Amino acid sequence: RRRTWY
Amino acid sequence: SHEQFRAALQLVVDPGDPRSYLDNFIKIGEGSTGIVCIATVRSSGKLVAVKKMDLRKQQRRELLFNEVVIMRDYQHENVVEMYNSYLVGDELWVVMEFLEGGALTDIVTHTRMNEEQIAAVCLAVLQALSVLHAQGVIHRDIKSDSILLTHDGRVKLSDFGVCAQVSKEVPRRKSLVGTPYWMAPELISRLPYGPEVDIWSLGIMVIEMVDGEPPYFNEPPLKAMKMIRDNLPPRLKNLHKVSPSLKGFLDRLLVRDPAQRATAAELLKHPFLAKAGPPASIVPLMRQNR
Repeated sequence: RRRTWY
Repeated sequence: SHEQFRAALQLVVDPGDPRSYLDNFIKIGEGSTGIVCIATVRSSGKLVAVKKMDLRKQQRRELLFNEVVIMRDYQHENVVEMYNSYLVGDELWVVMEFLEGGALTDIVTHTRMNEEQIAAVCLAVLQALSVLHAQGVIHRDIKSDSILLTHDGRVKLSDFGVCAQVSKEVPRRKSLVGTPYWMAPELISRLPYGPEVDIWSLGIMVIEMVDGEPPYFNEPPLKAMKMIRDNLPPRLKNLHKVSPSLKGFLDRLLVRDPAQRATAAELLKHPFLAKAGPPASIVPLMRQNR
């Protein structure tokens, strides 16, 4: 998965 | 409280609504923060990009201010230029430079790059990073998706949505931020960290450029992070497919100890970057040319 975290 | 934050954003953004001068919004892209569209400037026929971010849909709403700080203060040849910011209903819109060559991701997943091309990209990214780091700005989300190209093969860093600043008074950051597979071990280990994390992330992007994927990409995100934190530096799938010069370069990037990892300014002097070709060498890799 190519999704960012905060 | 959403209304509270809209009001806050309004005092910081440009007045007005860009819809008054923009036609033909077409969605081209995505992220965690929101969507990216192409729009036509009515009077000129020129194309710009418009980043739209719904205020209600952010994990950390206060990070939307990053977009404005970078616009106001940190413009550079290898950094996507932002023109204006607006509050449009419940969304922040950033009107910015359109990079028509698309993202490095589409290249990485569809062709093989030679070392002249890899070095060109690394040098462009490192020129950006050394200037950003020298001013205390850490990107925190370096990966091929964050690297955009012009049609004539120029390479620009984008998506500063999760960036942060260090200084004498705030020497380190602590937030868990980024994309699992690209995250530095010290950041995953929840240690205080600085600009070094971008250097690790670039190393993972070198592996992307060689293998087409970051390490442990077939593992669940949470398992991948664990392996990044616990195990020795991740290796290339195909070590015979890199020159010793490229291997020497990557060895300076994928160092577990942040204090031993090379800095962006040091890396600009690495022999491997001597192989970097002109922007023109990147051009054939793009979808419209393959």
